Amino acid sequence: NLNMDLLYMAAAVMMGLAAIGAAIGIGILGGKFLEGAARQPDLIPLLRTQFFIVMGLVDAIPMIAVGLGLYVMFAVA
Amino acid sequence: NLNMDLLYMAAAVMMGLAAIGAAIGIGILGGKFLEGAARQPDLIPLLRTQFFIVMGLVDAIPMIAVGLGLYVMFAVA
Amino acid sequence: NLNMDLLYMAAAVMMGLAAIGAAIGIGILGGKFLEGAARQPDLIPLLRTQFFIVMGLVDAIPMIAVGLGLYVMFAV
Amino acid sequence: NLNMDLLYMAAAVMMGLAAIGAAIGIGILGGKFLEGAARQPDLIPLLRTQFFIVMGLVDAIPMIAVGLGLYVMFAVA
Amino acid sequence: NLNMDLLYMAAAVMMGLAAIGAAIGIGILGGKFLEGAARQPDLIPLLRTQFFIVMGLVDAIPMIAVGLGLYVMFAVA
Amino acid sequence: NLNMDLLYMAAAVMMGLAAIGAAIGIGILGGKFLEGAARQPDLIPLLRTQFFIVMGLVDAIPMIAVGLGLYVMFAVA
Amino acid sequence: NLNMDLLYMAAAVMMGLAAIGAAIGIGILGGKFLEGAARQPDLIPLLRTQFFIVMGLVDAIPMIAVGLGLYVMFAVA
Amino acid sequence: NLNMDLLYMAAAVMMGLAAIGAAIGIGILGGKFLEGAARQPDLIPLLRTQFFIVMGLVDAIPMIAVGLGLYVMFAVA
Amino acid sequence: NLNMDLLYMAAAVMMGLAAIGAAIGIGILGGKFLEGAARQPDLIPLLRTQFFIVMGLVDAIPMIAVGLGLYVMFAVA
Amino acid sequence: NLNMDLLYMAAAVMMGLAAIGAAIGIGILGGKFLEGAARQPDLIPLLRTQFFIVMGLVDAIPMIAVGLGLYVMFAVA
Amino acid sequence: ENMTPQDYIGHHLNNLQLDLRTFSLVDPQNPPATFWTINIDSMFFSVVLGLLFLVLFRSVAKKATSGVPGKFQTAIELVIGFVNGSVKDMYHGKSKLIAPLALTIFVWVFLMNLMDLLPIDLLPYIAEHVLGLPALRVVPSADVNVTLSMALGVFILILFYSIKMKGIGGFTKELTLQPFNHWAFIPVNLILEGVSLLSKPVSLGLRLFGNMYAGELIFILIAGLLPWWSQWILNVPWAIFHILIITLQAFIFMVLTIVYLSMASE
Amino acid sequence: MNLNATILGQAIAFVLFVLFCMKYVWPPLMAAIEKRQKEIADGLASAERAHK
Amino acid sequence: MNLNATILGQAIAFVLFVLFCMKYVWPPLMAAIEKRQKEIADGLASAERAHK
Amino acid sequence: TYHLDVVSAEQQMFSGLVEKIQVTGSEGELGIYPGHAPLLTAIKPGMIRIVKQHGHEEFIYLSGGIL
Repeated sequence: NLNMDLLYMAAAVMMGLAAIGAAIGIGILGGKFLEGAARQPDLIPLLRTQFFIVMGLVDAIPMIAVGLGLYVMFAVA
Repeated sequence: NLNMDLLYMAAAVMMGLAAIGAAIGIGILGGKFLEGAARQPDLIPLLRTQFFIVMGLVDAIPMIAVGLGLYVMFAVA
Repeated sequence: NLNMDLLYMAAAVMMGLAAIGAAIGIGILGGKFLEGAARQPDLIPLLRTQFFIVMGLVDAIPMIAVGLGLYVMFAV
Repeated sequence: NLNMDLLYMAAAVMMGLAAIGAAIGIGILGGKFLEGAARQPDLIPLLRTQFFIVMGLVDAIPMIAVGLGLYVMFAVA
Repeated sequence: NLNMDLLYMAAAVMMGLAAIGAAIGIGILGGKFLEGAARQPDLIPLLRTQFFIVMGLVDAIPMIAVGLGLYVMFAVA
Repeated sequence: NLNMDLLYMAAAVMMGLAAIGAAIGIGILGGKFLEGAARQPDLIPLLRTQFFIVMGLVDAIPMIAVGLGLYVMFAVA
Repeated sequence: NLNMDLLYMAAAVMMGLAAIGAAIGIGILGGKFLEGAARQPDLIPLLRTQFFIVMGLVDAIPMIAVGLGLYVMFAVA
Repeated sequence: NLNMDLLYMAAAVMMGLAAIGAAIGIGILGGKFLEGAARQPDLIPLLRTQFFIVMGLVDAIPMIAVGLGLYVMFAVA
Repeated sequence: NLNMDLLYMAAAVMMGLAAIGAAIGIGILGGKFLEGAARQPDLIPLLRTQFFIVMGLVDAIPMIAVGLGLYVMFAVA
Repeated sequence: NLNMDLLYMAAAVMMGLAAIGAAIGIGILGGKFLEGAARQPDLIPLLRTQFFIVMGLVDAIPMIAVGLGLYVMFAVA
Repeated sequence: ENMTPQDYIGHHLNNLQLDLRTFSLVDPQNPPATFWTINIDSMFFSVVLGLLFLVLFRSVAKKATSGVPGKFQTAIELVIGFVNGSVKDMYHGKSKLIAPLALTIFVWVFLMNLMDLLPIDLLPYIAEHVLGLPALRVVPSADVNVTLSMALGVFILILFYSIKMKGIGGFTKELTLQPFNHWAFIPVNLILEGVSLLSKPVSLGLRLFGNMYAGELIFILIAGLLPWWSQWILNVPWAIFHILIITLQAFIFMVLTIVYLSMASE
Repeated sequence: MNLNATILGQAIAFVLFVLFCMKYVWPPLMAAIEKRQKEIADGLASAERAHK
Repeated sequence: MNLNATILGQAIAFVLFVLFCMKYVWPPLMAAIEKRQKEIADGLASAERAHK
Repeated sequence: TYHLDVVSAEQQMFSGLVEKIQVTGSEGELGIYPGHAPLLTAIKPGMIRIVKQHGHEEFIYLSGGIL
C-alpha cells in the first residue's frame, strides 16, 4: 500500500521546493527589474526584453521539478 | 484509518512551502514596486502594470502547488 | 488513535509555514511602505492604497493554507 | 498515551514557526522605522503611528498560530 | 517511559525556534539602531528609547514560546 | 520488496535542493546584471558576456545533482 | 533503556539552533558596529558601549537554550 | 532494503546541500562581480581574474561533497 | 546496535548547525570589515583589532557546541 | 546492516551542512572583497591579504567538520 | 551524604512551599496537589528586598538637602533623575502614579535579580543546617509566580488607563475596527487585538522569568558537575555576564511598563 | 514551572510598595531636586539681568 | 559527590568575582557620584559668583 | 505647492511656486512632489520638467547641477 501512499508525499516535497525556488528567484529578479524601470522609464522595453531573457534560466530547473512531480503524482501514482 | 492519515501531510508540505514561496516573492516584488512608486508618483500606473505583469510570473508554480494540494486533500482524500 | 494525532501535526505544519510566509512577506513589504511614507509624507494616503493592493496577493496563499489547516484540524 | 506526546510536538512546531515569523517580520519593519527616524527625528510621532498601523497586520496570522497552539496544548492536551 | 523522551524533544524544538527568531529579529533591529547612532550621535538616547519600544514587541512570541518550553520541561516532564 | 520508494524520495530531495540553489543563485546574479545594465545601457553586449561566464559556474553542481537525480529515478529505481 | 539517546538528540537540536541564532544575530550586529566605526573612528568607545548594551539582548534566548540543552544532556540523561 | 536505499538518501542529502551552497555562494559573488564590471568597464579582466581566484575557494568545499556523493552512490551502493 | 549509532547522528546535527552559524556570522562580519578597510585603508590596524574582539563573541557560542559534539562522539562513544 | 549504513547518512548530514555554511560565508566575504577592489583598484594586493587572513577564520570550523565527516565514513563505517 | 550530581542539581530546583490547607511544609519528595501552597522562601526574600529598598530611600527622602548632597544621597538622586528622565522621555500625561511605579519596578526587580550573584549554596546550606528547613532557593525573580504577579498588576493598570483616558467607546472602537478598518473584518479583528493585548503582560513576565531562571540554572550546573578546582574558570566568566543581564532585565521591565501605560492613554 | 497561589500573595506585596512609595518616597525627593534646580536657574538669571 | 568540595569551589569563584568587581565596576560608580557632586558644587558656585 | 528656485552661478533662471518637477537625477530619473523628505543629489545634463501652479508645464534645459 505504501508504494501508493508515499509517492504523493514524494511529489509534495518536489513541488513545494520547486515553488519556493521559482517564486523567490523571480521575485528578486523582478524587483530589480522594477527598480530599474522606475529610474529609467524610457528603457522599459529594453529591460523587459533582458528580464524575459534571464527569467527562462531561473525557470529552467523548477519546471523539471514540477513536471516530474506531476508525473509521479499521476503517472506512477 | 491507516491509509488516509498521510495524504493530509502530503498536502501540508505542498501548501506550506508554496505559501512561503509565493508570499515572500510577492513581498519582495511589491516592496520594489512601492519604492519605485515612491520615487515617481507619476509613473505609478505604469509601474502597477509592470508589477501585475511580473506578478503573474511570480505565483505560477506556487499555484500549481496549491491546485495539486487541494486535489490531493479533496480528491484523493 | 494514531489517525488523529498525525492530522494535528500536518495542520500545525500548514499553519506554521503559512505564518512564516505571511509575516516575512508583509514585513518586507511594510518596511518599504514605511520608508516611502517617510519620503513622501503627503502621498501616504496614495501609497497605502497600493500597499493594500499588493498585501492582498501576498496574503493570497497563506489564507488558503490557513483554511485547509482549520479544515484538517476540525473538519476531519 | 501517544496522543498527548504527539500533540505537544504539534503545538511546539506551530508556536515555534509562529515565533520565528512574527519576530523577524517586526524586526525588519522596526529596522526601517528606526532608519527613517534617524534621518529626521521629528517624524518620530508619525512614523511611530504608521509603525503600529503596519505591525497590527504583520502580527495577524502569527497569533492565529499561537491561538491554536495554546488550544491544542491546553484544550486537546 | 515513552513520555519524557518526546516531551524533552518538544521543548527542545520550541526553544530552538524561539532562539532563532528572537536572535535574528534583534540582530536586524540593533544593526539598524547602530547605523542610526553612527549616523547621528547626540541622538543615541532617543534612538535607544525607540529601539526598546520595538524590541519589546519583537520578543513577545519568542518569550511565550520560551516560557511554555520551560513549562513543558519542568512542569510536564 | 519495499525498497524502491526510498530511491524516489532520495531523488526528490536531491533534485529539489538542486532546483533551490540553481534558481536563487542565478536570481541574485541576474538581479545584479540588470542593475548594472540599467546604469550603462550600452555595455549590455559586454555585461551579458561576463554574465554567462560566471553563470556557467553557478549551475554546475546543481547540474551534477540533477543528472544524478535523473539517473537514480529512471536508471536505478 | 532507550531513553537516553533521544535526550541527547533533544539537547543537540537545542544547542544547534541556539548556535545558529546567536552567531548570525551577533554577526549582523557587529557588521553594523564595524561599519559605524569606519565612519567615526573616534566614537568607537561609545559604540562599543551601545553594542554591548544591545548584544546582551541578542543572547537572551540563545543562552537560555544553551543552558537547558546542557542541562538535559547531563542532569536528566 | 535498509542497506541500499539509505545510501542513496545520504548521497541525496550530500549533493543537494552541496548544490545549495555552491549555487548561492557563486550567485552572491557574481552579483558583485557584475556590479564592479558595471562601475569600471575597463577592469573586467582584472576583476574576473580575482573572481576566479575566490571562486575556486568558494566551490572547492562543495566539490568534496560532490565527489563523495558520487562515491557513496556508485562505489558503496 | 542503534544506541551507539544515534549518538553520532546527534553529534552530526550539532556540529553541522554550529558550522553554519559560525560560518555565516563571520562571513557577514568580515564582509563589513573588508568594506571598512576599503573605504579607509590607513585605518585597517584598528578595524582589525575591533574585528577580532567581535569575532570572539560571534564564534564563542558555536564553539561550546563544537566541544560538546566532540564530547558526544569520542567521550560518550 | 543498519548500524553503519546510517553512519553514512550521519556524515552526509554533517558535511553537507558544513559545505553550505562555508560556501555562503566565503561568498559574502568575497563579494565584499570584490566591491572593495572595485572602489580602490590600486589597493587590491592589500585587501586580498586581509581576505585570506579572515577566510582562514571562516572555514576553520567547517574544515574540522569535513575531517570528522570523512573520518566517520571511511574510518568508522 | 549520598548526593549524586543529578540529585544535588534536583534538590536545588525545589521551592520551600507551605500548604495553606494546614499551614504545613510541603516536603520535596511528594508534592501535594492544590493551588493553595505558598512558596515561602521567595515571598520573604521579596518582601524583605522591597522593605530594604523603601527603607533606604525613605531614610534619605526624609532628610535630602538642597546644598551639596552627601555621597550617599547623591547615589539615590542619580537613579531618581534617571527613572524620571526615562519617564519624561516616554510619557506626557499628568498621572502621578507612573513615576513611582517605574521607580519601584526598576529598583525592586534589580535587587531581586541581584540575589543571583551570591554563592548558590550559601544561604541554602545555612537554611538547612542552622535552621533546619528542608529546602531553599533565594532568587525571587527566578520563580514564575512573582514575575507574572507584577505583569498582571501592570495589566490591570493597562485596562484601567485604557478605559479612563479614552472611555469604553474609543476602547471598543480600537479593539474592533483596527487593524483592517472595515466592519467586515471586525470578527477577526477582535482575536488579533484581543490576544495582542494579552500578549504584552504575559511576555513581560516571561521575559524576566526565563532569563533569571536559566541564569540561575547555570550556577546550579557549574556547581554540581565540575570539580571544585575547575569551577571558577567557568563560573566567574558567567557572573561577569549576568551582571549585565540583571541590569538589562530590570531596565527593560521598567521601560516597557512605562511604554504600555503611556501608549494606552495617549 | 508550576503556577501557585504565590502569584496572589505577591500582588498584595506589590500594590502596597507602590502606594507607600508614591506618597512618601518620590514626592519629597523630587521636591528637593527641583528646589535645587530652580535656585541655580533663577539665581544665574538674576545675575545676567543685572549685568545688562 | 562530595558537597564540601562544591562549597570550596563556589567560595573560590566568588572571591575571584569580587576581586573583578572592585577593580572594574565599583570605581566607575564612585567616579560618577564624585563628578555629580563636583557639578552641583560648581553650580552653587555659579549662584555665589552671580551674587558677587 | 512649494517654492522652486533654479539659479546659475551667474543669473537666476526661474522662480515661483510649483506643483511638482521631474529631474534626471544622477542615480536615475526622479520626481519631487511637495513635502518631499530632505534630499541632496547631482543631476545629469538634460531637460527639467516643471508644472507651475495651474498645471502650466515648461521645460528648462540644465547642463547639470546639484539639487
